[PDB]
Amino acid sequence: PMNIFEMLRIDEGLRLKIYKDTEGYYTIGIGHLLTKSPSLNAAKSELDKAIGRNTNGVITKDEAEKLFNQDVDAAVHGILHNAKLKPVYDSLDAVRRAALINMVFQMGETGVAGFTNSLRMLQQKRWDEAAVNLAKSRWYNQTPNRAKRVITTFRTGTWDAYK
Amino acid sequence: PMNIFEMLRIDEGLRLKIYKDTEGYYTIGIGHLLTKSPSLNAAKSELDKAIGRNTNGVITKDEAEKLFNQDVDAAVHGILHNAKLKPVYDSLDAVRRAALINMVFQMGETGVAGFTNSLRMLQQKRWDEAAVNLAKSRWYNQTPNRAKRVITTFRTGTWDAYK
Amino acid sequence: PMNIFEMLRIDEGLRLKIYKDTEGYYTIGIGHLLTKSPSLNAAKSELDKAIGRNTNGVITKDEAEKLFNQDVDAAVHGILHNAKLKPVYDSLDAVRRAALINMVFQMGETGVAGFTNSLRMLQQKRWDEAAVNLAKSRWYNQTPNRAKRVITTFRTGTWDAY
Amino acid sequence: PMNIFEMLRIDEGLRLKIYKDTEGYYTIGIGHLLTKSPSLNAAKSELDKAIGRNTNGVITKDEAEKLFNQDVDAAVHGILHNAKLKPVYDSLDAVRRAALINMVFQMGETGVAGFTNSLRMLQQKRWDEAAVNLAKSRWYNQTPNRAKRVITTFRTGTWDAYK
Amino acid sequence: PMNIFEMLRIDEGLRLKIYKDTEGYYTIGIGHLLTKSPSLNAAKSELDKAIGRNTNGVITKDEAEKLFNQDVDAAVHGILHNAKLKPVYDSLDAVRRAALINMVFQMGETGVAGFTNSLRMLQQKRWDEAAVNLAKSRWYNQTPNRAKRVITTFRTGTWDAY
Amino acid sequence: PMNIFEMLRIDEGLRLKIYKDTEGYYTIGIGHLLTKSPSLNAAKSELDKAIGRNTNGVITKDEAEKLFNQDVDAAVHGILHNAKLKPVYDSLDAVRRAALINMVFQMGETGVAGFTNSLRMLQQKRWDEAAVNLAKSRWYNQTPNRAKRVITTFRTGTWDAYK
Ligand SMILES: [Cl-]
Ligand SMILES: [Zn+2]
Ligand SMILES: [Zn+2]
Ligand SMILES: [Zn+2]
Repeated sequence: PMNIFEMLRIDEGLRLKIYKDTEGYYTIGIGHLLTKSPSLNAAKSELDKAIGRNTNGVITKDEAEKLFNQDVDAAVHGILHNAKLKPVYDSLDAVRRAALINMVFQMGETGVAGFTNSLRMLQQKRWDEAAVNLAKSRWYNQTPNRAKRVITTFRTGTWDAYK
Repeated sequence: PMNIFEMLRIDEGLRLKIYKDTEGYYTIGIGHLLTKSPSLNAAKSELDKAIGRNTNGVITKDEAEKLFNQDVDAAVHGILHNAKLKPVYDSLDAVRRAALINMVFQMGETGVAGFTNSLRMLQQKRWDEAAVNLAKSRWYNQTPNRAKRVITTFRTGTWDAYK
Repeated sequence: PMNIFEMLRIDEGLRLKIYKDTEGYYTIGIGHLLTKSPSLNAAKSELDKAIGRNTNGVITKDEAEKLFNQDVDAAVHGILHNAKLKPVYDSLDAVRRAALINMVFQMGETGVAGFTNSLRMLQQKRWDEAAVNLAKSRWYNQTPNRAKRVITTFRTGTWDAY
Repeated sequence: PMNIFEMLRIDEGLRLKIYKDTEGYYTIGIGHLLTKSPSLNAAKSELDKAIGRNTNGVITKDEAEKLFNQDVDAAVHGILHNAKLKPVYDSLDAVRRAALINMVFQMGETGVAGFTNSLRMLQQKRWDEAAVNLAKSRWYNQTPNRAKRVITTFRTGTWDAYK
Repeated sequence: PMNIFEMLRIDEGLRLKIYKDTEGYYTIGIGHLLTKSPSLNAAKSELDKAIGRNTNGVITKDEAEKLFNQDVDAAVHGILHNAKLKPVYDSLDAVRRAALINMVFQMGETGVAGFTNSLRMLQQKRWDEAAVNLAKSRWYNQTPNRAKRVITTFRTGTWDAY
Repeated sequence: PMNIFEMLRIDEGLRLKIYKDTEGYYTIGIGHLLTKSPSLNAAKSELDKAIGRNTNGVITKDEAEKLFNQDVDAAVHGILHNAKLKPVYDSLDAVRRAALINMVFQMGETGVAGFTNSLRMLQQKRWDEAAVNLAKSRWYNQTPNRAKRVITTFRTGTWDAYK
């Protein structure tokens, strides 16, 4: 069973207690940034707001999935209302469409929409060129392994980089 | 490999040329309505518009999927901007969120929002109850089998009713 | 005095207490759906929310018109933001415009927008053709008597059918 | 046959060729303001833009009704997206809801939304006090005759001031 | 230090307690109309709602700026979602953009968009003709002094009038 | 004469011909990103589309300003339609509000909404604390000099950092 949840869960990891991410930012669940501010207290304050209860830095399985969903919806929404993204998104198959959401989920709609070239190659279904072009990005550099898997997906149209 | 496409492919079928649906309405692709008007001519016009070329009632696989993606985006956009529907949707797991999308794709966001008790039940994770409450709708009557599979999906949160 | 209220009042009926509609769905006022769920308790819940008091399934005249207005506003709003509908709507006379609102009130914007052909005929003012075309739909089948009247209004642009 | 059209037609009048209104502003059809600028050539430019053809300052009946409708839609749109107006609008009867529209048609949503007290009284069906309170506005002063009729409509709930 | 606040502060004045404006309308802060209704009690209502506390018709500086900012946001939003205005607004320099905002803050987006010619002349940077043309309006007539300064901002592109 | 324009012009620079920005991304005007794609041809493509003419990688003063205006409006739009940001934005004075827009123009609304603590401190007018707090972010790190001036503005409520 593979989807955007199972995909991202292993790209962003799933944690049930507040942790500092690659950039020391307070995070929880599946790559959910709580706050940029270096205050554990502010993180719990934000998390309490997000979950709607006194969590004291610890949430449940179902709660992190709920947070993940809110994030994903924001990403899908980002795609559906960016004129550079939607048309590309609409031309992809289910499996590849998830690799686009994964990108947007990671770096925001504006970030992903900047890949002017890769985006056209993808729309024209020229995967191999799209793979090497994306491999030439700051994205690929700051997070090589994840980018590999996403790019592999784009190139194969299968879940092989995750199975 | 399961997802909303493979799911809806077997609930709406996949057709490469215009046919009349269960209600004599000109359709193509994956349950894509072209027009309520009883004129094969107006249907090709709509289809010509949608695909962006002279199709003469015949389309390709990619074109059908592209058309499907546009319909799904409309269904997800229906769920996200529906106060009644988003909270429920966000509380569901991957597989079970597919079931909800399926329901909207079939009957529109308003229709689905109409299931007051069933929605709350799902949001509280009382699957069994939701199943029996959903099996009591005009929806279940008019399309018993489809609802069975979708309800089986809500109840087990798995792709069993399709795989 | 004829208008969309009096028009829809007699196409959808006006009932001061909850009732199961043509499809076993709990309803009140002027064809106002409360809930698809088979539980009169849920119906009274939604109704309490909407009306803003403890109704126990019974509302007043004014309360039903308030519930009617909210529904209509949603039909008009659905037309005014439907790229296919608004141009047609804007090309109709006061009376015939209501007949369009009527249809949307009955099946929604995406429903009415489906009648591609008839729509263009109406905006072109070829009434009689629009009549026969609409008379060939699942809409005309499921609810013959009403469609007849609505279509009649499109054809004559008057309140004769009512 | 009475409605918002026939009502505004006799308060705003119906003209087939550009005319200066009460304030020396270029107008046409049913109170359709074309421009504030004192340029007949500027007026004819907007009209050519609005009608979609070379009108040379002259339109048809249907072209004025189409223009009228778009102005009505703008007013109804104004009401339904005004937190202060929609709840009062929803509380009126078909006939009185027309009166409200007439006001918004004449002075916009912000103008009408200003009559704080008269609006409450209307939402509380205290018609006769709303009449006197509206009879005390700059609106009633600048345009006495029209206000009377509209205010009469608000007070009786009938088309008497126009029948 | 010049900007839209310092500008509008001196065109609409800043008051910390309800006052009747030029047309006898209850107002506060920076030209913030409270109610057209002739009731001091109705105005204290709106204000209390606007600020979120029992003000009894008296607010603070910060409460008048907060109320000013929301007024300015509504103006900028009106401009950014009006097809006639945004292209003109996006063609102006920082200073001349304040002047447009001002106008919309005073008379709303509809009123400002009614200046067909003066709007095109602005987009075309033909300032002087925009000046003489805006001076012929009811706007200028009803509020001469404020109009002078604003138009002057359109003609020089500097804060000289302020 | 100071304002968001004169402020951002000296932070983002003003160039009339496409250049690679700090990260090797094709840019023009005032920090306007054309494309993440490593293609000068792609950059000229986007540029042609935005400006709407045959630019060959060169624009006028006015075209830059127009471009800048659009970017600023997007940033302000972002703030205004963000529940975390608008209420803080509405609490600031004209001078400090420009600093917020500056941050949003640089890193987008989401990134700026991330500073949970700093934001609230600005809403409570504890400028000095917001200053130190903000100087502890990745933002201050990657772009020290710019952050200095923007944070100075937040602290003094004056244009001193730019005069
Ligand atoms: Cl079935
Ligand atoms: Zn949306
Ligand atoms: Zn709307
Ligand atoms: Zn907006």
